[PDB]
Amino acid sequence: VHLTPEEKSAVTALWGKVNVDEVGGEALGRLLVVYPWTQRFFESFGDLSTPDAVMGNPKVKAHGKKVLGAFSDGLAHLDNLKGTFATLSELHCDKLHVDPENFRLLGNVLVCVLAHHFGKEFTPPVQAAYQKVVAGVANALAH
Amino acid sequence: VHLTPEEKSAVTALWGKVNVDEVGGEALGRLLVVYPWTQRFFESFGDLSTPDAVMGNPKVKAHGKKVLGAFSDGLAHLDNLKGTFATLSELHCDKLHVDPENFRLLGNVLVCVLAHHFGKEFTPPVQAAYQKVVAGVANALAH
Amino acid sequence: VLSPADKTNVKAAWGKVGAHAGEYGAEALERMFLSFPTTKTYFPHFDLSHGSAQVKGHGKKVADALTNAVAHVDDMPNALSALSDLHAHKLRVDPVNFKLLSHCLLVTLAAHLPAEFTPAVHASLDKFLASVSTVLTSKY
Amino acid sequence: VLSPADKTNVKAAWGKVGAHAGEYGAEALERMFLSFPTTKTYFPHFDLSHGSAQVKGHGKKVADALTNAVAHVDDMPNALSALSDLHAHKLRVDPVNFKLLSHCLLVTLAAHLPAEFTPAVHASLDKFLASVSTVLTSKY
Ligand code: HEM
Ligand code: HEM
Ligand code: HEM
Ligand code: HEM
Repeated sequence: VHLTPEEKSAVTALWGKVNVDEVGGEALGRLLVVYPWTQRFFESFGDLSTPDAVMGNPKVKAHGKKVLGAFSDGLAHLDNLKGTFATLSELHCDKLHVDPENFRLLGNVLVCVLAHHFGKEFTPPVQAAYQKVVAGVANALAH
Repeated sequence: VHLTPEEKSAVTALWGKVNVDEVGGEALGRLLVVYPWTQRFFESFGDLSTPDAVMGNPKVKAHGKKVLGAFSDGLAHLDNLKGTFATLSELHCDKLHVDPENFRLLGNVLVCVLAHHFGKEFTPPVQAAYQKVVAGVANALAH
Repeated sequence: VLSPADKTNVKAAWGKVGAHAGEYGAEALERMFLSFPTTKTYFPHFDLSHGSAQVKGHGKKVADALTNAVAHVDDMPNALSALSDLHAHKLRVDPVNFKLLSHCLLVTLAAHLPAEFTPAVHASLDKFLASVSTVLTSKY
Repeated sequence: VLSPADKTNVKAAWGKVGAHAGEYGAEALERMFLSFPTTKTYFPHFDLSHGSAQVKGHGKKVADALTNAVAHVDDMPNALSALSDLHAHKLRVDPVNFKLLSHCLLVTLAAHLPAEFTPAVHASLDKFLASVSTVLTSKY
């Protein structure tokens, strides 16, 4: 992903204050709530009927922690996203059969979560930089 | 795009019988008719109101001939597709501002045109091989 | 939001399809399975080989669903309510797969009705299948 | 198709937005222009810089249309017919741009209403914006 030095500095600075446990679980739960067809993949997690049940699922929170850890790993290697997300791409394509559009949906949900968490600190330039990082992670995973 | 020898032979054999002038204009006109928002890029071609006027447009026919020539050039280089469509990708992304979904829409319209022109000879295996080639051309252009 | 002219076009095209609708539905499903293998994950108990009786029966069911949708084009949302609940609430099908099946149906129609597949009929059938995919995707 | 629960959620969220609708719409337009370059091409006669009065007025118009849609959720196709004709017939806007504008509106709402943006309200607003987009992308 090509980013300006200011864009990369802003992305790193915003990711500095991201709480790893809270941000990932909330993004995954909001994905499962807003796009209900995504629960097909996570049926093994457990009760996902109501939004309050989705947001209060320890398995969902733990998987969100894992997903956001992968996002952080991709952030630390922004110049080699395709090589960073190769094993995960194979896992999601060959074994899970997740459609590539769902990666873009999850990235957009994560951007909304970041905006909800940071408020006015999530300026439009920061949103643009994070949109590009999210698209790069999604294109790397869809490979 | 990775193809089996059987798929590559079938694709080449079916493309050897394609009439370049008719197939390209048909695909472009059907794109303009089915997806009318694509006429924003061709508003300089003249009259595009009626479908009968769209399919009877010499400028549309010539542009479809050029597009199918590019498709054939990509077909001859199925291992070098990103390199062949670098100049076209730059042209479509920087000066024309074409969304990548339109490339896949045009590829599907071309597949429908091939099925219409070849009838029973367009077997499901041939369709699958051509779908993969069309997806690779769209991905190469979207870069 | 279909026009009267496109409604007439769709009705005429499906009437020309006629009794071959079940075979066309089975061929469309076979094309979808062959060109988009991720769609096969919705049929883990099915035999998806060529000429399969299970795929033939499912294609017949899909074809009769499309036929009654054409016969009730004005009232699709309640003509396909049971199907919409099964597709969205029970099966949980991605709308991308609905787009793929609509494309494969269009390819089958093009291959089997060369004369009928004018650009106007193509656009009418494309938007009719888009409307059908809309009703099945919507969840209530 | 919306339900009474998410309809109430949408009405409450937009009422909490209140008099800041024009500011929110201008901010959403700026976010869309910055995040996506292709959307700007539709405004070649505009001044698309930060703090632009033209973008501010356009955001005011967009927010007024959204407020009308919120007040007229049950008759959206008949309430947004002029906008549908403008965007589809005359401007010829790609539906992907409608999706991007909906996303940027959601981001602005999340950034400005932390407490109001629960997951249920997020889903309700996503469905409402999707309904508006499909109304505006329909060709009569
Ligand atoms: C940018 C987007 C995504 C990233 C970075 C990501 C990352 C990950 C990671 C790190 C794992 C853990 C793998 C392991 O522990 O071995 C995983 C597994 C998984 N992912 Fe994703 N993921 C993304 C999108 C999605 C989406 C959108 C879905 C479904 C709609 C999905 C479905 C799954 C499933 C079902 C698993 C396995 C969980 C289990 O078996 O319990 N992923 N992904
Ligand atoms: C998907 C595969 C496509 C291929 C292989 C392709 C190929 C080409 C080629 C070879 C040219 C060169 C014409 C020239 O240099 O004068 C061209 C130009 C152009 N393309 Fe495409 N194209 C594709 C998709 C699209 C789509 C989907 C659109 C619009 C929705 C589009 C819009 C245009 C326009 C507006 C021009 C310039 C026409 C002119 O200046 O007269 N292209 N394309
Ligand atoms: C696009 C138009 C579609 C139509 C008209 C349609 C119609 C039908 C019909 C009539 C049935 C039989 C239900 C019953 O007899 O109770 C059915 C079942 C089913 N459909 Fe669809 N369908 C469509 C799209 C799809 C797509 C795109 C998929 C998957 C990619 C899908 C997956 C299924 C599955 C898994 C079943 C259950 C069959 C079984 O478990 O034996 N459908 N559909
Ligand atoms: C929920 C989505 C949208 C709403 C509620 C909306 C609403 C409006 C309104 C109220 C106007 C004023 C009409 C006029 O001043 O003549 C307008 C005009 C316009 N819209 Fe939208 N719009 C939406 C989406 C979009 C998108 C996504 C784009 C482009 C990416 C777009 C492009 C335009 C353009 C170019 C104009 C003409 C502005 C002018 O002539 O000064 N619209 N829209």
